[PDB]
Amino acid sequence: TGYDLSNSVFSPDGRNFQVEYAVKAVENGTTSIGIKCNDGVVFAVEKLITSKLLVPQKNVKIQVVDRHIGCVYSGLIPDGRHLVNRGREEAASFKKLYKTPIPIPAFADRLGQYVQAHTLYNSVRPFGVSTIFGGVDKNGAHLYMLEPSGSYWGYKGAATGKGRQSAKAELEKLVDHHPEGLSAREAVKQAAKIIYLAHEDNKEKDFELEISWCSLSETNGLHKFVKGDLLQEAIDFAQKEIN
Amino acid sequence: QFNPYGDNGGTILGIAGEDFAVLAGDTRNITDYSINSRYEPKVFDCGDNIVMSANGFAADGDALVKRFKNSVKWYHFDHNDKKLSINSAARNIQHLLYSRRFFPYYVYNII
Amino acid sequence: MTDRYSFSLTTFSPSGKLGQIDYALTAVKQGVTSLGIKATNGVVIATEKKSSSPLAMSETLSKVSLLTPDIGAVYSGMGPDYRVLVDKSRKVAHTSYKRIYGEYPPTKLLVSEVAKIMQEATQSGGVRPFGVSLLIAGHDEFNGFSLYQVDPSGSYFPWKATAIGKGSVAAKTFLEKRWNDELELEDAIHIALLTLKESVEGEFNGDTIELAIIGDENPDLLGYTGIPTDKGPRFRKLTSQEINDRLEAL
Amino acid sequence: MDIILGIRVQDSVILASSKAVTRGISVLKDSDDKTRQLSPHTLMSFAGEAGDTVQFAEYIQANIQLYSIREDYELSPQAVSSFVRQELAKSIRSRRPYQVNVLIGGYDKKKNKPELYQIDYLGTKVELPYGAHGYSGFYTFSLLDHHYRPDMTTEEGLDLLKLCVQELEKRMPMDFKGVIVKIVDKDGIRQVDDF
Amino acid sequence: NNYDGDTVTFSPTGRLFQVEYALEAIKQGSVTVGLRSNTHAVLVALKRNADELSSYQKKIIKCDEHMGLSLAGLAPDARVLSNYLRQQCNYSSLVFNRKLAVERAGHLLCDKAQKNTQSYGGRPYGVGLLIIGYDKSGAHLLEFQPSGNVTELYGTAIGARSQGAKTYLERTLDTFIKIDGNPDELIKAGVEAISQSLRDESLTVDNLSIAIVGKDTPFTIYDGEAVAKYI
Amino acid sequence: GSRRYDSRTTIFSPEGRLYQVEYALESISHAGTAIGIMASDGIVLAAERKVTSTLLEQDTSTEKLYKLNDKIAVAVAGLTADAEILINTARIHAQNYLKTYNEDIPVEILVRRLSDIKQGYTQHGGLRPFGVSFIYAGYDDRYGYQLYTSNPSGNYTGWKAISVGANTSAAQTLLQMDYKDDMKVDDAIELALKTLSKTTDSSALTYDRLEFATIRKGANDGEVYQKIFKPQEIKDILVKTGIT
Amino acid sequence: GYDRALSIFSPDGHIFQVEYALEAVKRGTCAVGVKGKNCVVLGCERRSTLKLQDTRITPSKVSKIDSHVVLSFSGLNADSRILIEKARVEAQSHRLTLEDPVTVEYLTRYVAGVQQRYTQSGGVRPFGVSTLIAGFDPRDDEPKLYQTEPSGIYSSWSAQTIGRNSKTVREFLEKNYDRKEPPATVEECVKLTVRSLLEVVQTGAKNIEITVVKPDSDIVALSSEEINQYVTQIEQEKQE
Amino acid sequence: DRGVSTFSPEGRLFQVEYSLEAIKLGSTAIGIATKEGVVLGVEKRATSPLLESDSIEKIVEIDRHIGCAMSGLTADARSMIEHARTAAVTHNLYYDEDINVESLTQSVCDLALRFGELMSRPFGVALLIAGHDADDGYQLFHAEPSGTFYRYNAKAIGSGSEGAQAELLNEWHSSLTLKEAELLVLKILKQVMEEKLDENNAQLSCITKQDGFKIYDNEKTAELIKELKEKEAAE
Amino acid sequence: GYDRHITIFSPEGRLYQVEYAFKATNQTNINSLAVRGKDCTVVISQKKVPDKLLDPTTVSYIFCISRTIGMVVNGPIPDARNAALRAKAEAAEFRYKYGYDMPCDVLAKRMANLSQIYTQRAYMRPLGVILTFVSVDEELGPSIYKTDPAGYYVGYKATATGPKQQEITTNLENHFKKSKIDHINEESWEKVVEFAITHMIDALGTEFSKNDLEVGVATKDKFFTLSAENIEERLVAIAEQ
Ligand SMILES: [Cl-]
Repeated sequence: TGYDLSNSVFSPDGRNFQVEYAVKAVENGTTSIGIKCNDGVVFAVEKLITSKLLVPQKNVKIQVVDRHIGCVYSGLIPDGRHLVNRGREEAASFKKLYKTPIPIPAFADRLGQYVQAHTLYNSVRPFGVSTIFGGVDKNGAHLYMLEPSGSYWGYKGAATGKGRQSAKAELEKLVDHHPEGLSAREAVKQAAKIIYLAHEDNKEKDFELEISWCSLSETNGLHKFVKGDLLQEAIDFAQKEIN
Repeated sequence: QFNPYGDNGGTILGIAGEDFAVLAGDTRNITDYSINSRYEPKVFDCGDNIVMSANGFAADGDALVKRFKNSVKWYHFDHNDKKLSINSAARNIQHLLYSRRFFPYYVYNII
Repeated sequence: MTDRYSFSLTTFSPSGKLGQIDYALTAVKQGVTSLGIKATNGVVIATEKKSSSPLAMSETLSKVSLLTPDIGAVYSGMGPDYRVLVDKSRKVAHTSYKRIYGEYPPTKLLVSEVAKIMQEATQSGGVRPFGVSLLIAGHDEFNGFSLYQVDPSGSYFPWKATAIGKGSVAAKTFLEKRWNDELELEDAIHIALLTLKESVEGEFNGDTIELAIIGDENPDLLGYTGIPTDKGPRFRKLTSQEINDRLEAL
Repeated sequence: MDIILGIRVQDSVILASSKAVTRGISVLKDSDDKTRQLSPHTLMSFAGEAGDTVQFAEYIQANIQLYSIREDYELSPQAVSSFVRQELAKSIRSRRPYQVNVLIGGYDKKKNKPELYQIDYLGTKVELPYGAHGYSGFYTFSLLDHHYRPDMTTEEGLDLLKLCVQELEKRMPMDFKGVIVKIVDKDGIRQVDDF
Repeated sequence: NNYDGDTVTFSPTGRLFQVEYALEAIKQGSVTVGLRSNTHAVLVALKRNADELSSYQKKIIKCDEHMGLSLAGLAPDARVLSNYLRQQCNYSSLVFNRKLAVERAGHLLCDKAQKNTQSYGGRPYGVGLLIIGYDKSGAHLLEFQPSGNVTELYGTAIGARSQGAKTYLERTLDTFIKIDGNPDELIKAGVEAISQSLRDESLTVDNLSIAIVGKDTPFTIYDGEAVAKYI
Repeated sequence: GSRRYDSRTTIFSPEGRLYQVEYALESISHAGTAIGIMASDGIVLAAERKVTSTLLEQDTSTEKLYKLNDKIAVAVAGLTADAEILINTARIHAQNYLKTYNEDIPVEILVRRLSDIKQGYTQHGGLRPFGVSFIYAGYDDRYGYQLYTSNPSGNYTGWKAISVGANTSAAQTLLQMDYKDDMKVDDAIELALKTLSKTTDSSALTYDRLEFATIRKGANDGEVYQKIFKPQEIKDILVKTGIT
Repeated sequence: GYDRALSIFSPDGHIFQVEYALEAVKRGTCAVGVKGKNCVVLGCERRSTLKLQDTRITPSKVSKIDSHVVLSFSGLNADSRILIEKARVEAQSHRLTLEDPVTVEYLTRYVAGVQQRYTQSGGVRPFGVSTLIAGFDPRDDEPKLYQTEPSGIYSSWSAQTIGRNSKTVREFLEKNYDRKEPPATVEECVKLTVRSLLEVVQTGAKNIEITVVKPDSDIVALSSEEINQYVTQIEQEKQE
Repeated sequence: DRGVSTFSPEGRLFQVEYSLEAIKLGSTAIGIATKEGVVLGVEKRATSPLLESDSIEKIVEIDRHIGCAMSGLTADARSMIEHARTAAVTHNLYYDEDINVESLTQSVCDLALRFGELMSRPFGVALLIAGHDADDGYQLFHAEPSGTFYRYNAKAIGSGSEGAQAELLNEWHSSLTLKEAELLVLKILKQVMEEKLDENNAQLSCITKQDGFKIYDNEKTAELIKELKEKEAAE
Repeated sequence: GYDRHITIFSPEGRLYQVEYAFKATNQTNINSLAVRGKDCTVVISQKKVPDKLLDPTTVSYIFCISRTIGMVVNGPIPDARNAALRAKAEAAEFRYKYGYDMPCDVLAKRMANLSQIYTQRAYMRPLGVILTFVSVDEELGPSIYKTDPAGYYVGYKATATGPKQQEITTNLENHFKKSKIDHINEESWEKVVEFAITHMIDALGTEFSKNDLEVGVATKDKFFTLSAENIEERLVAIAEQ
C-alpha cells in the first residue's frame, strides 16, 4: 500500500487513486446539468442558499468562454474557475491564429489535455471538478462532460454532483420520449424541472435556480443567461411538476 | 527611421511666494505649425498640496505625472498615510527621471 | 510540473553496494543470451531473435545494430533501453568525433562515449540506470579488430570472446575451451553457432538467429565508386540463408 | 597614457614611464606612476585609453596576488606574461575591449635571469631585450639598436635610457613631463628617485 | 492523517486537509464584521493585543479610494493579498481609467488563492478577508476564504465567536439593508452586531476599529477617539 | 511530491559523519589494491586487476593506471566509470593551466582541483558521491617527486608510500616496516610487488592480474619519463624480483 | 536545481544539521589560539595514526588568507578548503575596491557569514568546520584572535581552542592564562601554546605544529627542532 | 519527510512555531519606551571567561534614529540588520528624509515568511526595534519570525522573558523618565540572569531625539549598576 | 517499498509501475484486431456505449493520425488522446522537416522512444495504453506496428489487443498456419474487413450489430474510418454466406 498517497502512481490494479479521490470531491458538490436541444444547448445548476445573507442572483456559477461556449461544474468551485481561465486562453489563441471561433470538439480536447496533464505528475493535484460545457459552432450543437481523469465524451444529456443519479434518470426519459428532438424553450423548462427534482438529495437547505443557453434561433448561437420572465416561467413550470 | 520623440510646445512658470506658491502654464497643444487643442490642461494637482507640470513631449509628460501621482498613492499605503513633503516629492521625481537616463523623459518639469 | 527529481536515485547502501546498478545487472541476467568472439581477421557477434509472437515479424526488430560502418553492437536485457542507446551512440559518433576529425571514431573511444552515457544514468538526478549490457565489436586502422563489453555501471572491458545474459556462465566456459589466437573468421562463426545452440530451446535457424560480423571491407555495400581510399563498411549482417548454409556444416 | 620604455640588461630589467596625465587641454598631473607591482620580482608598466589602464593593471595585480597566497609561491615572469596575454586576447573580442598596452619586467629567481615582455592590447606578446609602445619606439629603437649589449650593467642601462629620453624630449611634439624609472632585479623592485 | 502532509494530496473522501487547517487559522483569529446598505458598506473589527503594554493589531487595510478589507488569521498573508488587490485596482485605473469592480476583485483573489492549493512546495493562505467597496453597481460586501471560495453577501462575520454576529445580521437583514443615506446608523448596526460575539471583554477606545465606504464617501478607517462616539 | 523519494545524499549523521562518503569508502575497500611508493630517483605505481578471465584482452586493457599528462599519472580504486569522468576533467584542467601560464601544472594544484570536485558532491546538489580513491604519482620542478591520495570526501594527503582499495591496513603495515628514506626506484619496485603478493586475496600473483607503472628521471638528462608496463614487461619484473 | 531544505528546525527548536556539523568539529584534530602582548600564536594537532606521510607537500593546518591574516581550523578538511578559498578571494576583492587590506574582524565576519548562509539555503548542508582567525589590522599593533563555528556565530578570544579534547585544553588555558598580564614575549606565548597541546597531544614529536604571527605581516612557522626544544624544557621543569 | 511550509491541524506553521522555541533558548533582551527616550538592554552571556565580552554585539545601530536588540540564533540577525540598514539609507536616498520606525520594522518583517522549497527556513531570532520619528515619537517594536510585529510600551524576549514581562507589567507607567527606565532594565536583567550582573556581562543602550542611538560605555553602565544597588538597599 | 511507486528497479530487476501500466490497458474492457490485405490494412475494435445519455458518435478509440496513418488505442481515453495528439504533432513535424510523409514504423518507433523515457525518468509516469499503428506504407506496403508502456515495439503480420487477446491471437495464428502466407489474399478492402469481423466473431463467440463495432481501413495515400451504415453493409454480406 501507499499507492494512493501520490498522484500519477499506478496501483497494482492499474488505477490512479488520487484521481478517484478527486471524483469524491465532485460527488460532494451541488447538482449541475446540461441538455442538448434541436439547435443548441441548455445549462442549469443548483445553488445552495447557505444563509439569508447571500445576495440573490449575485454569486453567478455558470461561466462563458469566448462568446459561444457555456461552462458549468460541480465540486471545488475554484478548480472550475481555474479550468475556465485556461479554456479562455485556449479559445483566444485558437481565434488569434485561425480567425474562426474555436469549435466545441476542438475546445473539449483543449480542456481534456490540460486536465489529463494534471494526472501525469506528483507535483500537481488533479482537478476537483466535473465540468459540463458546450455550445453552437459551424457543425451545430454540442454538449460535453469532462471528468477529473481528463476523460470526456459527447452527450445528449449530462449530469454531475450530489443529485446526479436522479438527474440522469430524468434525462434518460427525455431521450426516450423525444427521438425527433427537443426545442430550446422546452429544454429550459425541462432543465428547471430536473434541478428541482435533483434537489431532493440536498433537501435540507433551500436553493436558487440558475439557467443559461446557446441556441441558433433563440440566441443567435451566442451564450446568454436565462433572466426575468423566461426564468420565472421555467421556475413556475418546475414548481408545478413537483406538486 | 522612427523618431520616438516629439515637441508639443507649451510654456510653464513657477513662482514661490512667502507663504504661497503658483504654478502656471498655457493650455495650447501643438505639432509643427498646427494646433491640436486650445485647451489641454498641463498643470495638475497631484495631492498632498503639491502641483506639477511636465512640459515638452506630452506623451512623456503625461507618463511622468501619472507615475508621480501613483508614487504619492503608494507613499500613503507604505508609510501610514504620511503627507509627502515637497522636498521628498522632489527627490522621488529625480529617481523617476534618472531611471530612463539612457532613454529620457523629454520634459522640463516643475513642482 | 518541472522535473523536481534533481537528486540521485542510485545511492550507496551501508554495505557499499549501489543497489540500482545491481538490480540492473539482474535484469541483464534474465535477458536472452548474446555473445561475441574475436578472430585474427574479424569479429563475430550473435544472439537469439526471441519472438514475442509468431504473428510478429521478427525481421523488423533488429537486436544487432550498426553504429558506424566498422562498428556493430548487440545486447542482453531490456530492449527499449538498448534501442535508445543505439540512437545516442550513433549520434555521439558524429557530434563528438566525425564532425571534428572528419573520420569515424575508433572502437574503444565510441565505447568510452557509450559508457559515459550509462555512467551518467547511474549518478544524475531523477533517472534509473540502463537495464542492458552491451557487446560492441569493431575495427579501426591503428587498433585493428576489437570486442568490448559495457555494463549498466558504465564499466567496460575488452574481450577475446565472451557471453552475456541468460546462459552466460555456461557459454563462457564453452568459449574458453574452443578459443585460440589463430582462429579465422569462419572458425569463429562456427564456434558462435555451436555456443549459441546450447542456450536456445526451440527453433534454431537463420530466421530465429541474428548474427553479424566485423571483417573485410565490402565495396559492394558502399553505394558508390570513384574514390580509391573509400573501400566500404567492415560491418555486415549475415542473411537468413547465409546462416542456414553454415548450419549444415555444423 | 603616452610613454613607456623597457630595457633588459645583464642582471636586471629597467622600466621607464612618463609622469603626465592630460584631461582636455589641461595637464592635471605631472607625477603619475604608470605601474603596478604584480609580485615581489615582477613589475608591469602600462599605457592606453583613460581609465582602462589602471582598471586592467589592478585586476591583473589582484589575480597574481591571489595566486601567490593560494600556492605560497611566486609565478615566473613568463607565466605571468602568458596569463596577461590571455586576458588581453580574451578582451579584444569582448563587447568593449580593454585598450591597454603593457610591459612586464621581471627577474626569474629560478633561472637567475632578467626578462622583459612586451604585450599590446590585442594580446600580441614578444620577449625582448628592449621594448616600447605607441610612438616611443620610433624615436628610441635606433639608439637601442646601436648601443645595446646583453652584458651591460644596470648603470650603463640607465645611461642608455637617459639618452633615449633626451631624444624623445628633443623630437616629440608632446611634453610628457619626464619619466619615473624603476629597476627589477634579484633583490626585488626599487625606484630611481633622481632622473 | 496520512493525507495532510501537503496541499497536493486529496484524502480518500476527497478532502484537502492543508486547506482545512488553513481555514482553522481564521477561526483562531479575532472577530470582524461586515455589512452594507444600498448607499454604504461598513467594516467593524475587534482588534487583539498581545498584552497590556502592547498595541492592538490592526485589522483593516485600504486597497483603493473605493475599496478595502478586514482580516482574520495570519496578518502577513493579508498583507500579501491586500498588496495584490492594491496592484490590481491600480492596474485597472492606469490602463483602463476604470475603477476595479468589487465582483472582479473577488474573482482575482479566488484565482490567486487557488494556485496555492493545487501545486507542490507552496501552502494555502492562512487568512480570511471581508472586502467592502462602492463601484458602478452600488455598495458591495465580499467574504474571502483561502480555499478560494469568494461570496457576495449583505452581511457576514469571520473569526472566533463569529456565529453570534452572523445570526444577529440574519435577523436584522430587513432593517439594516434599508439604512440608506445614514452612515452613523449603519455603523451602529455593525457595532451592535460585533457585540454579539464578545465574551468577558467589551468594546474600548483602542479595541474597536471601524471602516466605511459609500456613494460620496471614500474608504476611510476610524481608530482611537474617532470611534468613542460609537462605544 | 518528489521529496518522498529523496535519499538526501549530503547530510550529517548524529555522530557528524557523511553517510554516503562512509558507504563509498566501504565500496572502495572491496576494489583491487593499488600501491604507490615514492623514491629519491622516481615513483612506482603498482595495482591488482580484479578476478580476471583468460579471455580478457590484457594488452589493450586499462582499469587501474591512467595518464593525466606527461608528468602525472593516477592509480584507481573503486568504480572505474566514475574514475574516468574525473580523469577526463583532470586532463582538461592540466591543459587549461598549460594554456594559461605556458607551464606544466604543479602536481598539488591538479590534486586540489579534483579533490574540490569530489568535495562539492558531498555538500550540495543532492547527488551520490564518486565511489573512487586515487593515488596520484607526479613530478614538478618545485617539490620534485610527489605521491598524493584523494577519497570520496574530497580530502587529500601527501605520502612517501601509500595503498588504497582492499587490505590497506595490512598493506600499510608492510610498507611502514620495509620503507626507508634513501630508497631507490628498483628497490621500491620490489617492495610494491612483495606487498601485493602478501596482501592479495588470489592464490598467486601473476602478470595477467597486475598493472604497473614508473615515473623516472631515468630519462636522458634533466627530464621525466612515464612508463606504463606492458604484459610481457610485468612478467619479466616478476621473475627478476623472484615472485614467479 | 536541487532545492531541498536540509537545515530545518525540530520541535524543540534545534537545527540538527548545524548541531551534527559541530560533532564533525569535535572529531577533528585539536587547534589552539593564544594571543600575547605583541603577537598571536596558532597551535595545531597532527594525529600520528598517519605515518609514511610526506610533510613537505601535505596540506598544512594553518593557512594564510592574506600577508597579515591566518586561518586554522578543526573539522572536515575538504570543507575548510572552500572557506579558505572564498576568504582569500574576498581579501583581494577588498584590497581592490577599498584600497585597504581587510581587518581581522571583517575577514572573520565574512567567513562567519558564509557559514551562516549554508544553514538556511536550500540544497546545501552546513560546513563541518570551526575556524580560528588571527592577525594584526593594517598599521595596528594590537593582536586579534577570533573564532567561528558552523552556525555562523563569531566572537573575539584572549585564548581559545577547538576540536577533539578541546574541553581539556580550554580547562588548562582558563586557569593558566591571565588577562591582566598576557604572555609578554614570543617565547612565553609559544611556551603556553605548546604546554596547552601537551595536555592532549600524546608525543611531542611531529604531532605539534606552531605558527607565530607578529605585526606588520611578520608570519613564520616553527620547525620540528624548534618546537622540540620547547617540549624538552617543559617536561624538565615538570620533573619537580 | 514533510513540507517546510506545512500547516499543523491547529492552523499554525510548524517551522515558525519551532523557531519560536529556539528564541526561548536565547539570551535575554529587554526594551522600555518612555517620552524621554527608548532604552534597550541585553544579557551578553559569554560561554567562557577567555571570551572577550566586548566583542559580543547583541545591540546594533540600524540608523541614527533607530536601534535594535536581538535574542536567539544571533547569526541569523546579520542579514536582517543588513537589510534594515539598506532599507533605512535607501529611503533617505529616495525621499531625502528619515524613515518611519514602523515602516522600517515592516520592511524587516517582509523577509520573515520568504521561506520554502528564497531561504530554506525561517529566522531563528527575534528583534526588539527601538527608534524615534516626528510623526509617532518614541517607539518600540517586537519583530518575530512569523512576520508579525507588535508595538510595545515595554517588552522582554529570550529565556527570562515571561518572568521579566510580568515584572514590566507592574513597573511601567506613562510618566517614566529615561534614568528610571535605565535602572529598570538593569533591575530586571539582574533578576533573570544566571550569572551576577555587571558592566561586562550586560549592556545598555538608548535612543533619544537629540543624540540619536547610543550604546553605553562599560564605565557609564557600571555607575548605573552602583546607583541601582544603593537605591535597592535604601528600603 | 518506494521501488513500486516510481520507475526504478526492484531487487528482481523489474519495473512495477510499467507492469501496472500494462494492467490499466485493459480497464476499458475492449478488444481490438488488426490484419493486412494485399492493398490494405484493416483494424477493427469493439465499441461499447453503456450509457444512453452518451452521444455514440463521439465514443471512439480509433484516431486519424495523418492521412496515411491510423491508430487504435487499448486503454483509458485520456491517455489515448494524449498519445493521439502527440503522434499527430510528430507526424506533421516529420513531414515539414524531412519533406515526406512519416512512415508507420518510424512513428511507432518515435512513440516507443517517448514511452521508454517515461520508464527511465522518475517524474514522468508511463501512459496506460497500447498503441497499434496501421498504414499502407509506400516502401513496405501494408503495415501494422504496435507500441506498449514498456517502450517495446515490433511489426506484425496481424495482431490483437485487449482482455481476450489470446483467443483472437490463436484464432489468427491457426488461419495463417493453413494459408502459409503473411496476409489476407484478397483484392478489395471490403472483403478484408469482412474477414476481420468474421474471425473476431469466431474467436470471441459473440454476434455484432452495426453499433457494436468500430472499423478503420488504410489504403494507399489515405486512412479512413467506416460509418455505422458501412459496417451494416459489411455485416449483411457476412450473414448471407
Ligand atoms: Cl526518438
